[PDB]
Amino acid sequence: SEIDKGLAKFGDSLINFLYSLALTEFLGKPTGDRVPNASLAIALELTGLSKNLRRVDKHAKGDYAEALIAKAWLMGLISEREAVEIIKKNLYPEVLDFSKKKEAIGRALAPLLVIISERLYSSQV
Amino acid sequence: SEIDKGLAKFGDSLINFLYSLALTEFLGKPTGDRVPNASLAIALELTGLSKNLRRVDKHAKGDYAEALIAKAWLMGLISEREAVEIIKKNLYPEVLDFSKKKEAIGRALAPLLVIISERLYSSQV
Repeated sequence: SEIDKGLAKFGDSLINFLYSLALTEFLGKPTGDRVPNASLAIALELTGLSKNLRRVDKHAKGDYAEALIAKAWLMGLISEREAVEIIKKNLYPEVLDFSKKKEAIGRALAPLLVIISERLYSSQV
Repeated sequence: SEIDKGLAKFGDSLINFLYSLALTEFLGKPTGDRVPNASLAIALELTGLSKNLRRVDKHAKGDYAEALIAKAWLMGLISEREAVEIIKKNLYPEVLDFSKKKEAIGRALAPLLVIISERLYSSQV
């Protein structure tokens, strides 16, 4: 596996905070909503990043995305405010729709993963 | 003393992030966890703040504690850094034990609730 369990756990707490802060500003009122695992997987596949995953990790696409986010943040490659703005600019009214929330959140996270993956690669000397 | 669920949900995301940052430094490696509702309720009663609400508002003790943290952070009464330090100073290994984590996490958050509560009164009154 290429997934560090610790990184994924840290990433889970981080992305939920970032998403809830983006949702709070988007709606103009304090709120929160747990990021579904399926939304993270949907984002990883939309960006094409899931094509680099080994078989052993195919059922853990969400954990992979979480660890990616955690790694970028711990290295100082992306700030809280910048992540929030990226998410917010892609949020839609479907965010308040249980029937379409999984897809909607995944769509809003896809651009964040692209930016994060690009910065990690560009950090290498 | 009001218990707005929206504010509680935001607080849940915020406290999970702050707690995961503290746990990460306490363990010396990237990790995370989610604060159980029961731990927040225990913290509230340990501080004795659970005296404010009613006997019927007992099922909302955890949510009330969360909402308080969110209110303080949103108002700018406490920073991420300071909240993380308060938590870490009160973390113990029992936090890693699944059979004792419930009470252990409540013990670590009690001091934070005390400070926040004092700042919410010493300012907003």
